[PDB]
Amino acid sequence: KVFGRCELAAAMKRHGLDNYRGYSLGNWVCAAKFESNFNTQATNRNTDGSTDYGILQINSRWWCNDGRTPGSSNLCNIPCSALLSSDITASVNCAKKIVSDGNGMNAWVAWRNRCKGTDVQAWIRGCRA
Repeated sequence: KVFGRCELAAAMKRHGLDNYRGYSLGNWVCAAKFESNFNTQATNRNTDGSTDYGILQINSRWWCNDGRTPGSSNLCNIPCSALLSSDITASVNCAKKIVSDGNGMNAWVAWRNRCKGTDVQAWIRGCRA
């Protein structure tokens, strides 16, 4: 599924991301835009052999099991394929574990490079609300 900007903001809010660990909703919407262009089916393979999955590009080195990343953990206790669902529950639950790991949203490279320090409230502007 390809979310609309406000549709995703609403789904994230419902799932408890607004101000989670102090990150306002616009941060999460900005991170999803630049990691996946709001597409739940996005995948990208990394040079180390791990793959990133879903709307928040969650990595198989640490967080999910895809059966093809030998050095790896599955800290979210889920198949990586679950992160590709039209239902973002699995992604959000895993993202909450990631953001609590010590580096905050810096875990997401696109957030650090494209959202951090910018006017992120613009991402929820106009949404109901």
